[PDB]
Amino acid sequence: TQVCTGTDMKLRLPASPETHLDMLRHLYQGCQVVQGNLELTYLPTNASLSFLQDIQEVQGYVLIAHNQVRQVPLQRLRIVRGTQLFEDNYALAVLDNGDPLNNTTGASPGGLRELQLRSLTEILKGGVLIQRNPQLCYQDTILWKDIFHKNNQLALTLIDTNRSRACHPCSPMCKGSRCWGESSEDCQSLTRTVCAGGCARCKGPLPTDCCHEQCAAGCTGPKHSDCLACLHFNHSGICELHCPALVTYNTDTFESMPNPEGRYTFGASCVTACPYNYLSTDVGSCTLVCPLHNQEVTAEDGTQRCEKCSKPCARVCYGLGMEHLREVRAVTSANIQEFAGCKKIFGSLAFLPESFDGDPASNTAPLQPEQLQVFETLEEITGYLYISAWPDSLPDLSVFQNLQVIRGRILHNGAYSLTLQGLGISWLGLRSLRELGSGLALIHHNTHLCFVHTVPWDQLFRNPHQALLHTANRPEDECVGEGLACHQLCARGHCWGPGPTQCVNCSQFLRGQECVEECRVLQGLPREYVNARHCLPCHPECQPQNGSVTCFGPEADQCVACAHYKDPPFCVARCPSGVKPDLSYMPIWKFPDEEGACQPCPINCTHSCVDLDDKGCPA
Amino acid sequence: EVQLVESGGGLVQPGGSLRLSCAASGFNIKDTYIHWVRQAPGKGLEWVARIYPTNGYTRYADSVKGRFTISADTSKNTAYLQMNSLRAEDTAVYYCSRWGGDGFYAMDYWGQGTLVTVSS
Amino acid sequence: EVQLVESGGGLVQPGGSLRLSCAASGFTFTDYTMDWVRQAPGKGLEWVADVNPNSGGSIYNQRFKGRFTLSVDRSKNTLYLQMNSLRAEDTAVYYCARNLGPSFYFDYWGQGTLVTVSSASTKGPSVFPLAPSSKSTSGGTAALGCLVKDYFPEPVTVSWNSGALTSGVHTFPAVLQSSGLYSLSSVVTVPSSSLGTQTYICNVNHKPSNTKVDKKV
Amino acid sequence: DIQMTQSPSSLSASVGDRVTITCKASQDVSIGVAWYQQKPGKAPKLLIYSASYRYTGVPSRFSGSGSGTDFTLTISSLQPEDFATYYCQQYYIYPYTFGQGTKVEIKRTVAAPSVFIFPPSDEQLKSGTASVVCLLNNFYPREAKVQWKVDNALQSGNSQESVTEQDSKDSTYSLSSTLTLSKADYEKHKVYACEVTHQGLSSPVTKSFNRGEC
Repeated sequence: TQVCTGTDMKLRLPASPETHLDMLRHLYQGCQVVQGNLELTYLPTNASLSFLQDIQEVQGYVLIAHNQVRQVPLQRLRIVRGTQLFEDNYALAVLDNGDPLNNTTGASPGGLRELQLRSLTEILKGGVLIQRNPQLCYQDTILWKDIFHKNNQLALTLIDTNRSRACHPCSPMCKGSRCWGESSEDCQSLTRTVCAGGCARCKGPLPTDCCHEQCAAGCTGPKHSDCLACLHFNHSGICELHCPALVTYNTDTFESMPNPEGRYTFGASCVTACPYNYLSTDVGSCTLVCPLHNQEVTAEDGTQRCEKCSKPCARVCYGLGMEHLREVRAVTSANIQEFAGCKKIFGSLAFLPESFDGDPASNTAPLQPEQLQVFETLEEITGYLYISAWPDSLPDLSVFQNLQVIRGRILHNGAYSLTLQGLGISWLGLRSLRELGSGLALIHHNTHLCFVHTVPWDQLFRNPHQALLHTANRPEDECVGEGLACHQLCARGHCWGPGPTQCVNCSQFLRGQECVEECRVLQGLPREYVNARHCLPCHPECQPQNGSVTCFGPEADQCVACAHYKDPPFCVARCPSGVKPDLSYMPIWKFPDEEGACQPCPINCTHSCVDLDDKGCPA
Repeated sequence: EVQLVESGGGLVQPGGSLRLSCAASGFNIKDTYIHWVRQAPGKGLEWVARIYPTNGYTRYADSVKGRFTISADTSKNTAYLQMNSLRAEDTAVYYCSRWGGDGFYAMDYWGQGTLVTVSS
Repeated sequence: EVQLVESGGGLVQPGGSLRLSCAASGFTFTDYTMDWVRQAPGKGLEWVADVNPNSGGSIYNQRFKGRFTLSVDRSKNTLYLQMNSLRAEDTAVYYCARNLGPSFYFDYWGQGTLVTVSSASTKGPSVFPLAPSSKSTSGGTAALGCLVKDYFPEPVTVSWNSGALTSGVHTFPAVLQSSGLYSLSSVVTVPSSSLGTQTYICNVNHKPSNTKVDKKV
Repeated sequence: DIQMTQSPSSLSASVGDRVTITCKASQDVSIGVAWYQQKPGKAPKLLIYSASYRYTGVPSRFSGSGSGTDFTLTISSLQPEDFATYYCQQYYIYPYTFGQGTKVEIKRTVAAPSVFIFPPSDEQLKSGTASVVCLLNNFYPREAKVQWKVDNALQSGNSQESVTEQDSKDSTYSLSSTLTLSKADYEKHKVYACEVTHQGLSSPVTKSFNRGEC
């Protein structure tokens, strides 16, 4: 997609600094609009970041921190909106880039030399921050009050100039010292200090060089169509103040007709539907969680809806990071009770060391592995799953065997939907898992963990931008040294662990949750019928024949005959005498025929027929 | 007597769907199959489907095999026929009935019925 | 607890106009329709309008067809309402709210703010020391007071003996009386021999005309 | 519009009481009614929706019922914080509408209207704007008539009246009644009077003063 998520990493070090560079090479690959923050952190001088060239707009802020790159490939960035801000104050932050005076000689030790943000035309909220970048030139010769939006001049700025090197002047082809950088490509744009009076925007000094009111990042022609980025919405190349309404009204009655020319609101845009993992809402918002008194429903096209509870809504179970558990860092002895029998979770799940070695001063108990059984009902998670400790008695993640999907609408550090770190364990066992709705999956420092290369990660994602990220685990050469793999019946060798209960799809048949070579149609005593590759008993009257069987479906009339007696149509080991009525007629003393038919008696009581022609009905 | 009540019969397009509904009275569905049956108007009968509401087992006739599905709410004393891929060969007066105790597969309790029609 | 905060209340002359503001606290302004509802002195509630936070598209009561204007400031969790040219028919305390009618019925609310109209200019109080007649003094505890009268607009402030006389003191809500101006009384209950010796003092300020007032009774 | 009236407009209950209020429509609002409280000088809040469903964060004591045109609130046991105004609202027919309001009043024993009368001051004896006053304190319940008389007629419309709203430590009332006249009315009559038609003493505790003998 041309739209991607931003991140939330704000001067935390990477959970794997080694595989951090390639995480960004997936997440931002050819992205044009960032739904979040653009963070560039701890990136070394060798970093081929050229895939960032396509970013046109950021809805959050930009943070470029602690990097040893000489330059940043961001020359296409038109504008930043500041829907979030760094320290609630800043929309562009440049921190601590180069080296902090280590014991290291290298003549180009990184640090950003220049601005080179050659497109940046507007900032709609928040200030600018630059600190401890001793390599940086030209940040001081900028008219930042052209770029700060005229109608929201929250123009705080804190810029460092403590250089440890010289700066020569920018190319004299510029109209004075107004530059991004050193070359004749690198002149600063002006769009507000070359304009006057009613011209809130222009491309030049004339009244014809002015731009339309909806146009933030400048214009080419004078019309609302002619514009390089727009202040409120883009709809189909029209710069609209609002998205078009989804309803038409009577104007007096306010009786309502749906409008097919309506759109939903999503980021900087108006769209006719919400993208795959989001929620559609009655008022036309595309969201992550439903509004209060709206439920997330299983809408027909899979594109979920938030529609209205005409009774009080069902008490769905919150995960960590939502309502009841927003601030709550961990599953513990106290909140594990709140998941008992829950099948969809509204939030995330997290296992830290402190989840299991629970603190007696913050008076919680250490966690028993048996308390984890409360999750075995779980079908779906709206947030993420994070694991950084596990009990040494569990070689696997068995309590999640029934989990189909993790959405990642909430993400760990804004980026990750599944984390499995430092756990030691040998396999995963997640047999039902078939979807990762958004965000990356991280699996690192796991001592014995085999078979992670056998999972068809292809089938779980819904964009070309997500990957599995792995390092410091078990060698897969030492997994063939263990002599084990996925089982013979695992389709293309795809599994979650060792044996017939672990395959992602089965080559032959399913006996309950066992993938098997064949089923007991002929080959044994407990006979099993086939139901579209599943295998099941009847009620036990498919009596073993030498080449056939006796009741196919568990409505016991269906393979060929009966084993001992018939009560038409069904089959039994004895004609029965029930002592509960509903209506005042029990099965009256059903005598066997010679072909075993269980026939009722010909007089109501008193006179004859008790199977032995005796006395066993009352009166 | 013990008795039922049919509902949800009506007029439909061919190829379309209709959901019939049948509630139970004088008993509560646990020793139970619930059936659907239909009459060619003032002529022959045809049996359509059964459900056992106490475990969800279902069976069908060769005319509605792979077209229709029978279903129930075993708490709300009610069973349903989900008819789909409808035909002119479905214009009939529909009826619902019971069995209970398998040695008595004879249909004693029923409701008032409802018409079903399929047309342009 | 979760709640709204209103501003822009005041008074004008007949045919004049004013505007209100409402800011949301404890919840996201972005996900619910927002409302105005008012109490016209001595009644319950009248609905004024609904407005959506996503585009400012809004539905007023027919009492304001072509009269009132709604707007939203989704940049700062806030909304605004413009008023039209009353001769006091639309006099009320106006409250903000947000919606839960799948339709219009409101679950979270604000403290409200005043809009009232009179032809009056700003005026400081006419004053009267509310003695009992000597034909109405008690063989025990009597009452006295001070009337603060024919002033405009609100607020007045009233106290007794520099604020030290709290023992048996009372003050009532103001009446917008038949001259188009405001009045209230403050009163105190005391043993009659102390009233004839330690004769108690009322001490006042009207903030709009800035006039301070004093009296004893 | 559907007019969503309340009743009865004043009713006295104590802390601990089961309490009831009713609500009535001008038209069907069958599952289309909600219920409210508003405390003295505070924001309103929602209590109940679709006649009967209590809302989020609403206290342990609140309930509702009714349908068609006729609706009910009930408080299972009353708190010190319920001495307030109450409403119901409709949400079927535009424009949307409440009613005239109703108070749950604080219940305690009847109390004696302790009453005083002001001949218009020794500084009005100069200034000539005869602003006359009559004063009650210590009375209960809230329900009364006060009004003005001159010689033996009644006078109004140049009159205005105001009261306390209540401290739950006792909650007996004060009232002032005011009458605006001139010095050219002061010489027009002989007697001026104030009617104290309230329950808290076993007679209407009527007050007076003079043109002459004040």
